[PDB]
Amino acid sequence: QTPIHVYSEIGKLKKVLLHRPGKEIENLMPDYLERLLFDDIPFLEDAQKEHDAFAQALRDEGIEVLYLETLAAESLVTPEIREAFIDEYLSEANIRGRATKKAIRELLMAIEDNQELIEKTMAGVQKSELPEIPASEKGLTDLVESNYPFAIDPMPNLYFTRDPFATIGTGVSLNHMFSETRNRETLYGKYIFTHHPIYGGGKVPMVYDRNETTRIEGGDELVLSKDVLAVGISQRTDAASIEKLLVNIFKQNLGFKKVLAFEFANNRKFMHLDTVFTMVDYDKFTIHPEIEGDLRVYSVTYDNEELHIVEEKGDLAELLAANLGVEKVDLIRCGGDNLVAAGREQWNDGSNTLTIAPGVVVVYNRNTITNAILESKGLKLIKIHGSELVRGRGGPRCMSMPFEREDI
Amino acid sequence: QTPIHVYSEIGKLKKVLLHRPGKEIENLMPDYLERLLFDDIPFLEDAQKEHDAFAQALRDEGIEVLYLETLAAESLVTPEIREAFIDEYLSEANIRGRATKKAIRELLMAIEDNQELIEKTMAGVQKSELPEIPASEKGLTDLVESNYPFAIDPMPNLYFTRDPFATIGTGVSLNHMFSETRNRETLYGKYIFTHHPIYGGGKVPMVYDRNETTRIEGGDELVLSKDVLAVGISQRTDAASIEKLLVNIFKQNLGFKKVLAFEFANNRKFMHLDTVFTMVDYDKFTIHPEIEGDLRVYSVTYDNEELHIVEEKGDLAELLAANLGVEKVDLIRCGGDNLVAAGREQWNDGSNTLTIAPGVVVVYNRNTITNAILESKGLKLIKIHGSELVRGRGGPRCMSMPFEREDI
Repeated sequence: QTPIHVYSEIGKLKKVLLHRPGKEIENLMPDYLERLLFDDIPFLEDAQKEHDAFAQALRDEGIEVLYLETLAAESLVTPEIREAFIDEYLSEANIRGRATKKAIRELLMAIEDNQELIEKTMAGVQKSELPEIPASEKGLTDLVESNYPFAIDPMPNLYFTRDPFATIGTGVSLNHMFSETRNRETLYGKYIFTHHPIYGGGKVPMVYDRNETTRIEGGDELVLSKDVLAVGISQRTDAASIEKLLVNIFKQNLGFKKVLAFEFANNRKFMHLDTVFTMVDYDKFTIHPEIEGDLRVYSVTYDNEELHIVEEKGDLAELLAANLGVEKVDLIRCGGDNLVAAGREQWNDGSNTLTIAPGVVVVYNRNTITNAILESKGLKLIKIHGSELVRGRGGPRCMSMPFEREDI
Repeated sequence: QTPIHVYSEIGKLKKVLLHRPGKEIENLMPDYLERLLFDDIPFLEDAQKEHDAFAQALRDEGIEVLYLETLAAESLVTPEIREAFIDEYLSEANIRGRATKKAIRELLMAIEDNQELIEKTMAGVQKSELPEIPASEKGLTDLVESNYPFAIDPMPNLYFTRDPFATIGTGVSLNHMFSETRNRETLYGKYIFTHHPIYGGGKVPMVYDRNETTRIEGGDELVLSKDVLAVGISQRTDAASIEKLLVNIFKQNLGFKKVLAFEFANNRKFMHLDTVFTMVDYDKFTIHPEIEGDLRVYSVTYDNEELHIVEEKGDLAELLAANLGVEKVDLIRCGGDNLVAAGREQWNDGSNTLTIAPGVVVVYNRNTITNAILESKGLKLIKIHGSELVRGRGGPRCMSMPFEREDI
């Protein structure tokens, strides 16, 4: 056995990693929304009830729900590792002024409970929380006073555990995010996969590093089968990251023979591959209709220790069927045939469906048309309320990171 | 003795005008959240449950709940008035192509139920809903094909019945909206106040008309008392419309002696007077903190049929107390002492509270700090769920238009 075991997107989910929204959602302000990747300001209490209901809906299906804050807290195994974490967090926090960085270090060092400490680093720090620094103690950047209310920004997207790191076979892809707001989130994965008693100490092989120059995000990484991976060349994932990931996979002999690289890097509208394409059964996929036209797929293999590329110019459904070993693949249209319904539901992550078993999917109640089509195809739905959670522009698959899945 | 009787913002509410969200909310698409006026795409079914719960919470307080779509349907008293409505709606619908205008006229003429017809005009028309026009029947704009999915754009702000027309005394201010697209919404008020058996036939005097040149919006119209009106000079209401309004009031002898004009036209952040200032009791007002500094108040009277303006340079609370005939006025700040909460709650319409009786207010459950301040001041709160409705960036006062309030 191994702590990580993910060889599909549809295998019966046994362990999943989530993040319960904390004060990072409360520290959202209207003027700073576009950058912190938020569409609206959620109501924390209702967002927490919705996220608890989602985690409970997973537990009701026999899934072990793991929390990012808990795993990160369990990684600060020594006072030295706890101090190393505080200092690494502060160096990446983009603090303006030496005296402000010093005051925050004192504040964090005073938090006795490890999970309480982790949660505070996730929430950020308001300037109002800090004592008044006397002029004599002030440095140059301390003297430049601004109306900006945060000393350390929150990381509100943390409840979207899909992107900072993705599980591949027995390994993890510790990602280098597009936005430097979201690349701060990869600090929790770093401490878990190096110092956690179960997930650290080299027990989990790394197929990507956060230190790496080129960008990659978990939403582009799809584990279709034990032999095939799907990865999108998008606005958030550089093509160079995909080759470095492939070379590392065949290096750590994970067992994946081929990689289907989905080129749509020119399509700014759709951030990740999973926002327009997910696997819901052995021979079924939810797809966004618009992406069919400007899509280029490549078969990337690692033979004679060198990488070989073949552009697959044929039909997508036929290509997926040949690669999965099934007779025919059904590409189910998000939002049906109606353009308006498709646009509306795509925006609400209608194509980003979490599959907890073959043909068993977790969906938002608001995606009525897509849900009705999935049901008509013989799929089983677990509908959840996501009115507050969808404000972060992500669905159930975005809010989750499988740690263990039954083999197919 | 008159169908409209509104001489305060706090008098016991007896009749209110609402609009239940319809298919206009379903006809929202991500790429055009710009050429319309929305922050997010709501889930219509949940939006409708939330509104119904809001309307029922009002009925439970002995308020008669009137609907815009019903009143507009009841105004199509003759086949001639029904046809005049269809043709006026089409002339303002900005239809691209003569043949498309003709096809939509046939479509609407086929809807036999008047409310079903009204609701369809509110929803707009998708191009997919229209039959294929043969090339021979097509004109030039018909031939220029675009990817744009609507033949007639929805009116998604219709559930915010506060702005297109405001009730003043026994009269109505049928407004001219700042944007010509939002101004399509004032067509329903026009048919109501001219042809409705109760509200038409000149039974409701007009203190403003939609065919007026300068712009004014309901959110900038406050009926403080039977003698005093508060009107805002904002980004949405031209100062010239206020003079036109005042002259029409004093002419139609509506009884209002003074108008307190609030200058903040330079403040680009706050759209109307009501988003930063509302009356919640005889001597209490909910206010946004930021607005006190850059605020200029003017006393506008019409003595000897010639407008007289006096700038009020004194304290706002003292000024409001002298004008209302109370000893002292309490200006309750939205979102309290914490900057983050104040920003968050102002955004969720925390300063714009519906008062259904003196000291009895209807609020969103999400505005925790404002609600706690109101409660601590001895006010009775009726809390509603507005997770879907607040996506339109408006609160309970924004979604309501009083038709009758008891005298103070």
